[PDB]
Amino acid sequence: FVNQHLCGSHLVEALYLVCGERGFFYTPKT
Amino acid sequence: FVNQHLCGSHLVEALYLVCGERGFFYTPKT
Amino acid sequence: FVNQHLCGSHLVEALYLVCGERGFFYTPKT
Amino acid sequence: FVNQHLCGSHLVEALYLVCGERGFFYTPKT
Amino acid sequence: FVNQHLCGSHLVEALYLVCGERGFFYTPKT
Amino acid sequence: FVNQHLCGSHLVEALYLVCGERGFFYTPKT
Amino acid sequence: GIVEQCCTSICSLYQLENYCN
Amino acid sequence: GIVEQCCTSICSLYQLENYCN
Amino acid sequence: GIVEQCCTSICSLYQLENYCN
Amino acid sequence: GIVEQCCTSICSLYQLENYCN
Amino acid sequence: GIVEQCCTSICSLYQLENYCN
Amino acid sequence: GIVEQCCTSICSLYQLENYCN
Repeated sequence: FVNQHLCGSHLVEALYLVCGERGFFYTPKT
Repeated sequence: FVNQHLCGSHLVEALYLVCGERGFFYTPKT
Repeated sequence: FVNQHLCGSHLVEALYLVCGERGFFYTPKT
Repeated sequence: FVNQHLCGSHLVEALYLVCGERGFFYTPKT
Repeated sequence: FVNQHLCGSHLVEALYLVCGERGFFYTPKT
Repeated sequence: FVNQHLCGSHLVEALYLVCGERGFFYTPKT
Repeated sequence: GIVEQCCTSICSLYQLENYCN
Repeated sequence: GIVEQCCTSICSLYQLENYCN
Repeated sequence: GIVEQCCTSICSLYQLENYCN
Repeated sequence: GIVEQCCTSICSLYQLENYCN
Repeated sequence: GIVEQCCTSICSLYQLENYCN
Repeated sequence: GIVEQCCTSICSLYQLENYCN
């Protein structure tokens, strides 16, 4: 089941994959 | 062999793992 | 929690790991 | 360094991520 | 949803990442 | 390119996948 | 904002662009 | 067929062979 | 064909579509 | 012991040290 | 700056803190 | 012993059993 501490580690993979060479800011703390 | 396009996807995992709840900015474009 | 869109990404890893050099068809759309 | 036996496990993740709900055939044996 | 058979595969990544060069024993069978 | 610090994180996945419910000792320090 | 939004059932390709730099 | 079958609690090694080429 | 083509330095988004179903 | 303890909601950095060699 | 620095042979735990928010 | 042996080009299924508990 894990939690965001491990789920976000994979959301970023698709994030910069969609951005390509661009970058992004990841903040797991709403 | 892949490239940064796939290597960075895993550098971020340890990045926010060290930051814990904090966040970080990932820009694969020096 | 994510969904099949991310769960299948890891089911394939063990799939071709069991097939070895063989290949397989992955269709996430029953 | 690993080899295709581990590199392909991650190429598929982006493959069906681009296909979305569609599927694809992965054969690591040219 | 998967199960420990796939969840533990990622718990080990952070395990030896915290141990650094040290090692650890992983037994998914309480 | 990364190094063993990241390569071993994925060797363990197939390790306990082959062991099934059994366990194993991973020591990245020959 | 983004984690709880995409970690629930994956976001759309465009939704991820909103967090692009 | 295969995703909902293995993404629930992992399939057996032989069950994965059925989807092998 | 696809592995040696994308496992070298990643393929483009369209190149992956050629292997889509 | 360790899986059911960290696979539920991640363990703390020190808790992982207990399983270090 | 950070990718070419850690994607070569992994960075140290403190080096990653420099990129923390 | 095991890392430098399998992290070079993957080990065989039986070779991994030697490190099983």
